[PDB]
Amino acid sequence: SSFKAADLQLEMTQKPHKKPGPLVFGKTFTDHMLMVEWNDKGWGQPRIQPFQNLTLHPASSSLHYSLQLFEGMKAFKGKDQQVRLFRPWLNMDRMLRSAMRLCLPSFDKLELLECIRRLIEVDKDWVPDAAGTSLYVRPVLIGNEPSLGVSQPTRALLFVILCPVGVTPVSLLADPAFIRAWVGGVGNYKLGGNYGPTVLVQQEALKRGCEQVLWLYGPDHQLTEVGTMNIFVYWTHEDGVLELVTPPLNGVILPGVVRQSLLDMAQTWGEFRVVERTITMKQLLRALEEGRVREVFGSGTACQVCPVHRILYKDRNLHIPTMENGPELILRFQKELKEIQYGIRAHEWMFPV
Amino acid sequence: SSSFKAADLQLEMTQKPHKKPGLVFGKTFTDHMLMVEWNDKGWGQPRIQPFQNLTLHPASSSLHYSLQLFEGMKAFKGKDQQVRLFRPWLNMDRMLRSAMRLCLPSFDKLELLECIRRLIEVDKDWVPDAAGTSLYVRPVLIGNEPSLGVSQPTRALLFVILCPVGVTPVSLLADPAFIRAWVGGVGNYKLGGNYGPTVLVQQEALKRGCEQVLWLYGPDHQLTEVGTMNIFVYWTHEDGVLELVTPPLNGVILPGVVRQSLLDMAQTWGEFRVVERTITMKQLLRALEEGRVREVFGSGTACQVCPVHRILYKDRNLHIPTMENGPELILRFQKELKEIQYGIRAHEWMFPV
Ligand SMILES: CCCc1cc(=O)n2nc(CC(=O)N3CCCC3)c(C#N)c2[nH]1
Ligand SMILES: CCCc1cc(=O)n2nc(CC(=O)N3CCCC3)c(C#N)c2[nH]1
Ligand SMILES: *Cc1c(COP(=O)(O)O)cnc(C)c1O
Ligand SMILES: *Cc1c(COP(=O)(O)O)cnc(C)c1O
Ligand SMILES: [Cl-]
Ligand SMILES: [Cl-]
Repeated sequence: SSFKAADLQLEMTQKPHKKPGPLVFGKTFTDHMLMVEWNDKGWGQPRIQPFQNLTLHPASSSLHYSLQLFEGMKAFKGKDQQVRLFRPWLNMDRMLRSAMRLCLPSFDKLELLECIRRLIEVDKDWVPDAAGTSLYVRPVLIGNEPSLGVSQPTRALLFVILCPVGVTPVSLLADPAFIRAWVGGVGNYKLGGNYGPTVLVQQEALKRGCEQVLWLYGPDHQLTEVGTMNIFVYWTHEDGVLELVTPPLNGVILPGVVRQSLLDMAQTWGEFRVVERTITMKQLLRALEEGRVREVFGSGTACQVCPVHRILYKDRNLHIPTMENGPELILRFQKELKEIQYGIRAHEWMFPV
Repeated sequence: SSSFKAADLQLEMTQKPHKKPGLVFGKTFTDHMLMVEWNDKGWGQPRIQPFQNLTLHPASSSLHYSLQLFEGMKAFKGKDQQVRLFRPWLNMDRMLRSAMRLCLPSFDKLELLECIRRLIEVDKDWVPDAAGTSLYVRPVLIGNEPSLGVSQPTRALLFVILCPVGVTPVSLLADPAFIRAWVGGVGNYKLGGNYGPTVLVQQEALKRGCEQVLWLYGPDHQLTEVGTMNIFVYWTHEDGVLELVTPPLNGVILPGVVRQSLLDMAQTWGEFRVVERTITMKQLLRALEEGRVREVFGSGTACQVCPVHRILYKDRNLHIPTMENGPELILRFQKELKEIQYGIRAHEWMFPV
């Protein structure tokens, strides 16, 4: 059925690495990792063990047929020195959905969260407490069948590694030639296979003077995501109503935890209309011409909320007036999230470690 | 950047040769493997070494962001005990295109072929010679950056493993809800990410009483591929002309080596029209009602040519009269391929080891 946190085997490191004294995202790892193997017998006992290489059979289905998925969440240390995870239950939910989509074994969501709690507790001294710092948690589940048949694996590995990590607007390339995901595809799951093919496109954005990719979809050039983040637009819509809009969860949008949190927050304030609806380049162009756009930004765990100041759409260089509008909404979201995350105000959304 | 060279080959023979079999596809492996490492210093020296595990950093981009691609080709041992590869240059061409698509390092196609030649030569005794047997050759290129940033890797591994391997018609489920690939995507490259998402779809086909998936595309329900195989239809077309048709390479089709060979053979014969044209379910239904369909089949390395006798579409079973028609074209294809592959007829398609 599932591994249990009660059965956790703890193996402390004998070679602790020197902590940092900048923090480049996703390149510095803590002393320990979580590791749980699965096979015909079911799940093994979970272990917190020293950070170490994986040993994999050359035919492992994780490396041939991309039987792999991952999560990303953050732990924050408040002034009171208490470390708390941001809405981890949602990541656990999402990870399990990913596993079912790739025919990888299910596990108990609260059991994995506790194992992750235990892991972070072990490496708690790696959690930085400087302003705007955090610990990035990366769970991974891979198939590990030593067979070249494309099939449901009979073996799997679940592991978790940790990274300590340390508002500048960005430019985006919007070219309809590039496609991240399609309806009937798997772009709405956090699977490794969705990321590899984007590397070349990101290089092309850099080649054309932009920092990231604005992923367009469909004949009407829907704005779906920005880089690895969900996209939000704050504008006065064609009906004259002030609203926050983000694309709906219709197959091509990854259901971000930050995304859902911004919707929940804005919805709760009740000061302007908050909707999930498709957004087209055509609508954006008109809105920019009519001075109705206030702010455009991306949302996601690693970078949180990221303002957009420019979109290159074919040869048209479009100025996005996010920064000339405060950015009032971005700043308000960042302020409220910081209060919740760093335990300034106690909250339902934080899970203490 | 410059390639590894077959001249620089380091050989390390095994100490404990494993027992040969007296075979389920892709489960049994040979004694050696090829391994080449790439980094900021370029390609290292290729080496044939004993079959062994891969040791990878747990942040390896091969496991998080699917920086992985593979190839598949067969070696055949004729009665003269001579071993030959089938059109290996085409696999090398396709591997380099896949590599470029994932921003993985370029290499010299002739140099890699020579390394694989040397590898099979070292393991020549694993190549079985019984009727309908072959050695499956699985090259793989993976990213190996120990970083959670989605980026072009600065490290990579190319390895090759070998497997000895050993007309029954199949039924297909044709459900448009499942989409294998999209125009503008990566369905036309042999990347791991294209295969994982199909596992569940195949389970659903089995649940609905079908053996494999017929992958449909577009609002007009184009037949693109069958399972992991290209699709062919032999019929009298709407203009009353007998033809063999397969979908064109428009982006959603993997350019199969077997596919191209069947086109080449049928063109060489000059007995009927050979065309690359899209094929819709609407055309198939009409042709089936008018009795114009002779044979429907898949092509691919592992299974060669596979007849189809039934398709489940919109909850109704369509009988496909392939076996009723001989299947003459399928049998002729299989015989000519066999004669070429096992050396009965000399042919420039075969590459001696
Ligand atoms: C996939 C989850 C981890 C992760 C990897 C990675 O490379 N990035 N890169 C970004 C930045 C991004 O997508 N941007 C910056 C400006 C707008 C788009 C993020 C995030 N967040 C991220 N996450
Ligand atoms: C990915 C290349 C290796 C490979 C793996 C695998 O699982 N299969 N399965 C098939 C059979 C298939 O796709 N069928 C059988 C009936 C019609 C479709 C093949 C092949 N060829 C293959 N290859
Ligand atoms: C991870 C991710 C997001 C944002 O997800 P969060 O759960 O908010 O971090 C958005 N789009 C893509 C493609 C992603 O991989
Ligand atoms: C491997 C493959 C084929 C067939 O390719 P061959 O080179 O003929 O073996 C067809 N379709 C898909 C999706 C494949 O992966
Ligand atoms: Cl929550
Ligand atoms: Cl050839």
